[PDB]
Amino acid sequence: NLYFGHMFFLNLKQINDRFNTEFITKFKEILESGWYILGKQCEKFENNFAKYCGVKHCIGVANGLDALRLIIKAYDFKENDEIIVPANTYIASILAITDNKCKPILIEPDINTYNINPDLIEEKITKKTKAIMVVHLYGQVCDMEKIQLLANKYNLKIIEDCAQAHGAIYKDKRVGNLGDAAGFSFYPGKNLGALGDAGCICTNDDNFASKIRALANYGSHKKYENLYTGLNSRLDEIQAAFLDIKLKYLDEDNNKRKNIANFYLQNIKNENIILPSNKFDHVWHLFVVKTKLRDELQHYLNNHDIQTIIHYPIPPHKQKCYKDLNHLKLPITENIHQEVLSLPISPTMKENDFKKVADILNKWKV
Amino acid sequence: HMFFLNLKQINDRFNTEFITKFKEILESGWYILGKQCEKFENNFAKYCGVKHCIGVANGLDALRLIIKAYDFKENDEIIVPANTYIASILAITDNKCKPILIEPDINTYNINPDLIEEKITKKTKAIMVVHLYGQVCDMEKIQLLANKYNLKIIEDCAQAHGAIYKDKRVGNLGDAAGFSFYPGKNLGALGDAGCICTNDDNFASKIRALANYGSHKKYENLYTGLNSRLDEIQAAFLDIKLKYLDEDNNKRKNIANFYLQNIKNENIILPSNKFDHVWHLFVVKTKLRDELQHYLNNHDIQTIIHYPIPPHKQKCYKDLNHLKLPITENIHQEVLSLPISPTMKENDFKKVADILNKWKV
Ligand SMILES: Cc1ncc(COP(=O)(O)O)c(/C=N/[C@@H]2[C@@H](O)[C@@H](OP(=O)(O)OP(=O)(O)OC[C@H]3O[C@@H](n4cc(C)c(=O)[nH]c4=O)C[C@@H]3O)O[C@H](C)[C@H]2O)c1O
Ligand SMILES: Cc1ncc(COP(=O)(O)O)c(/C=N/[C@@H]2[C@@H](O)[C@@H](OP(=O)(O)OP(=O)(O)OC[C@H]3O[C@@H](n4cc(C)c(=O)[nH]c4=O)C[C@@H]3O)O[C@H](C)[C@H]2O)c1O
Ligand SMILES: [Cl-]
Ligand code: NA
Repeated sequence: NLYFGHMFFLNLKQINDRFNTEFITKFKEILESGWYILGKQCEKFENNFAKYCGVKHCIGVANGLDALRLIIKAYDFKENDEIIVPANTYIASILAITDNKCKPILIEPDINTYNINPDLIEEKITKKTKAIMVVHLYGQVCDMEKIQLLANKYNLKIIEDCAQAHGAIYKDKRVGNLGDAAGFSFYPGKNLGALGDAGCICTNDDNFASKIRALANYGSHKKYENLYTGLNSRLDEIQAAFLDIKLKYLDEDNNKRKNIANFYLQNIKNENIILPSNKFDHVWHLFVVKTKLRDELQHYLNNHDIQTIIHYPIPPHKQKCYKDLNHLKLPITENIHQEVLSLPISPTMKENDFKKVADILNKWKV
Repeated sequence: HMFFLNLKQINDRFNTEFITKFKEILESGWYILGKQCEKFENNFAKYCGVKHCIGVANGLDALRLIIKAYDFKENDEIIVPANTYIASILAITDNKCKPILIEPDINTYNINPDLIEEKITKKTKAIMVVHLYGQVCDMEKIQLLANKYNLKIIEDCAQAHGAIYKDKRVGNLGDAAGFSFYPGKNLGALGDAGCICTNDDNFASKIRALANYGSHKKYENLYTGLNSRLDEIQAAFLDIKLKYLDEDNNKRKNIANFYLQNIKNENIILPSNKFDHVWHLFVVKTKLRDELQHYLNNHDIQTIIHYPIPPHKQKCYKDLNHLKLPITENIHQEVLSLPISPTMKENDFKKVADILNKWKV
């Protein structure tokens, strides 16, 4: 104990320490190969992640923002084409739209799911709408049925932002296989997290998959040639290998998260706290509580040596980078942003720690 | 087979240190924007003689972010060499700027500075200089024009790590500079990697934000940015290798000298080094280029072309395909690169020179 009592929001050392021997073995394998980019590890991980999601194709890319940006670029929509998207998602969802010179059309979530309210989408469809981007926020899959029907009615693409929901299931399909194309983040904090920036795109469409590979490789499908004006967005061999190791435990890990979320849901009882009771399958990337006393709560937990993070306190429309959206009246989204706080959760989290989080919350008088 | 660029041989020198640092990073529990990135950035900045180094995700991203940060208007013009790698041009068009393509000097393979001014217009906002194949571009006139015309100078340093011009390094010859650390570059990562260098405090801070979703501070986005970061692991691997970069570049100098002193074949035009050349690519030029590549291949010598189709002739740039750039076009029809690397063995480079001398067409 001679190397150098605070409960960290997400202890990645502890999550990853289980795999250190394997990571090192695979690193040395890569060194032996002399190949660090677009190699056998990327191919292997792609194949395995496609199988996991139930899709035909997976393309490793540099991060989850790029994965969304690439999808939208591949569709080659006109300037100011409209993409419907939840108002309360992480900003990178919206950045991917505006970077492609599309107009985001911000929809309120359901207060009881934190995910886009499907019943509010149709009224905002216009002749410029080209896609709906669903986000499975915090880990909970969106109620996809009406959204799929609407996409079909209006000949819209469905783009899934799966950054927070790796392996969740709606009816008979995995997230990643509920629309036309899907972006994932494997940022280290995610349920399946790399040791660096990393992402993917999933799809069943052969042409789309091919076009994405070229677009993510300078626009080059063949050495020396550039069919498209592309970008550089690749998944390193090293990261692909690390992800493949962890992917073998991802269902087991997510079910362990479910066990801890269900402990919180059943054991936390405080009139000042609204618990995130799930309406659909939830893999609990984030365990988000809601209170009118949010900053007080975070200070209270900190005083009791529990670290928390807010996801999120400023919604995209109120950010300085989007002053042209600051006017929008989105009171549900705004309320959420004032009131949410995330509690520590992870698949390797200690019983004494989750028991403390619950007990400390129960004791909170505000 | 003799490989064009044997990266296993180059990187095997550092395996024990790479493994140590990887394990240190595991011990840290921090993989993004941590101590390794800071350390490498600080050392690379010192290496280039600049105030600020921002690790980013790759070379293309480096150039894209520099241009994004300047907030140019759609169709603003950026003067750039026509014969550079296509990613220099992709950075420009990604920002909805217009690449104004200038012929190189056949004696440097770099932008001909005497051909820049005639192409400057009210829309010109920048010159992108590229230090192609390892050789620094002649900046004197470029600096004068930038001053006269209120242009930014952006350096694409992806092929010329460490090259020197007068009292300065590439990276410190303009307003801001992009670097690739793709594994094949003179300083190569074990993955995709890049940086931006600059002396301007405000610009540097803006670039940091822009490469981090546009966020300077947790929770807040000042700008509509990208996610373009240099991983801790890659920063570590680069910082190990950086200590040997000048030495590695001198090793390439030695091989290039051997080629220059020993290849004697009337069918082959050899490269010169008017200004400092770190010899990322050793580029020969012949009317029988495909023939030569095939011949070398029959002799178990792998080569690559840099490059056979110029940016303006690419299908992605249809609207440029009509542009008449005969110097650039002729170069693309005639160049081939010979194997060169800091670790390349004597017997291997002697064979390349000998087989080239035997090419009797
Ligand atoms: C819906 C949606 N769409 C697109 C995206 C874009 O994907 P991306 O481009 O891959 O980021 C996201 C990203 N989403 C996340 C976003 O939710 C937010 O996550 P966060 O929990 O606030 O992030 P964090 O604080 O950096 O890390 C969480 C915890 O993990 C610990 N940690 C972290 C790191 C990096 C480490 O090395 N060591 C650690 O111990 C520290 C913290 O306790 O910001 C991230 C940078 C984004 O990737 C998204 O949610
Ligand atoms: C002027 C300028 N500006 C911007 C850029 C953009 O930088 P980037 O976004 O960081 O790529 C470049 C990149 N420029 C290079 C470009 O010159 C070209 O380089 P190349 O020599 O044709 O590339 P390569 O064939 O992939 O590798 C060279 C040799 O190295 C071996 N190798 C390679 C890898 C990756 C490996 O893992 N193991 C190996 O053994 C195989 C080959 O024999 O293509 C690259 C993808 C670009 O990064 C440029 O030159
Ligand atoms: Cl022969
Ligand atoms: Na990367």
